[PDB]
Amino acid sequence: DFEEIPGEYL
Amino acid sequence: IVEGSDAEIGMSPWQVMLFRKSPQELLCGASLISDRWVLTAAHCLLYPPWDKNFTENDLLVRIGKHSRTRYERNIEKISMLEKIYIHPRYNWRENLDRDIALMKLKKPVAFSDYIHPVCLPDRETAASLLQAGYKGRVTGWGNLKETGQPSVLQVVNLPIVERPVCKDSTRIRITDNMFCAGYKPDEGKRGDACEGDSGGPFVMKSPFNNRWYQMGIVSWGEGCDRDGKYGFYTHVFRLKKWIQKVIDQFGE
Amino acid sequence: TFGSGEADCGLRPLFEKKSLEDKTERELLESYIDGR
Ligand SMILES: CC1=C[C@@H](C(=O)NC[C@H]2CC[C@H](C(=N)N)CC2)n2c(=O)n(CC(c3ccccc3)c3ccccc3)c(=O)n2C1
Ligand code: NA
Repeated sequence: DFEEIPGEYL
Repeated sequence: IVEGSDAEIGMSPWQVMLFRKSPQELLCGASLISDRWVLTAAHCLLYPPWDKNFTENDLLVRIGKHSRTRYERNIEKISMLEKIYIHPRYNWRENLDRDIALMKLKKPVAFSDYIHPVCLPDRETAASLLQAGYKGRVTGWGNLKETGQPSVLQVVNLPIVERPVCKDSTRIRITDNMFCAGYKPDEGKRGDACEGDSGGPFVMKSPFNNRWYQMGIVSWGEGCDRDGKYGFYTHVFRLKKWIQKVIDQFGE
Repeated sequence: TFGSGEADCGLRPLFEKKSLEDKTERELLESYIDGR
């Protein structure tokens, strides 16, 4: 439901 | 937050989203007491009964946030937990006595219009403040109704309730490390924290130095906004000693 | 951090620091029986 986050974070 | 209001921009700068990487969902509220330390509810991290046991990996920390759902592109900053510290005598088996945990970010967070920490109380702050009747404020991205979801970070000011009331409201064994909050039904005013509110702060603004202090940590309760029912909060003051212990042990 | 926090602790850039009041602050102040 959550919008996607900068992969740099994962 | 049940029967609350949308936050204003910059209204709650210490607020944090406990974010689970995968799946990608908020796990709780939390607070920045420093540029390297976040304070949550021990139950946001460990809860055997429910097969909960977050390891640092499972988590990211989101600060600067207002909107629940969206990545707040140039406003928020996302951190990675470096270390987690659960209160050694946190009681998951019973009443969630000492529901408190610390998370030290993998790197210093930068202060801003949207990111700035809350004070932790001194013995005399707590004295003058945590008195039944005195209002405090809760925030979250949690359930809007016991049984929607907010688009924006939510706020609600609630009166601290006299100990006895706390006690005669439940069957659960309350401790000194606990305080409850809300209106009485007499009171005909509503508002509760709710699911996904755990870990957020119960802050009050000192009228002496007119600084904002985190009085409480959203813990537990029965239902959300139920008459003759109160929200229970960890007593920060009560755990402050535990708190400098770890920060001046392995901290910022 | 701790001991009544960090330092600039609890002064919000957007209210306190510019001396703007949020819409319900009053509420609280009026409960510690009215502020400073
Ligand atoms: C990890 C959990 C945390 C927490 C939670 O939902 N916390 C999130 C919410 C809870 C409701 C809130 C509220 N209305 N203010 C605020 C924040 N908690 C509870 O409150 N209960 C329900 C509760 C309860 C059970 C029987 C009678 C009264 C209340 C409870 C409290 C302490 C020990 C066990 C169960 C429970 O089973 N847990 C498990
Ligand atoms: Na109520």
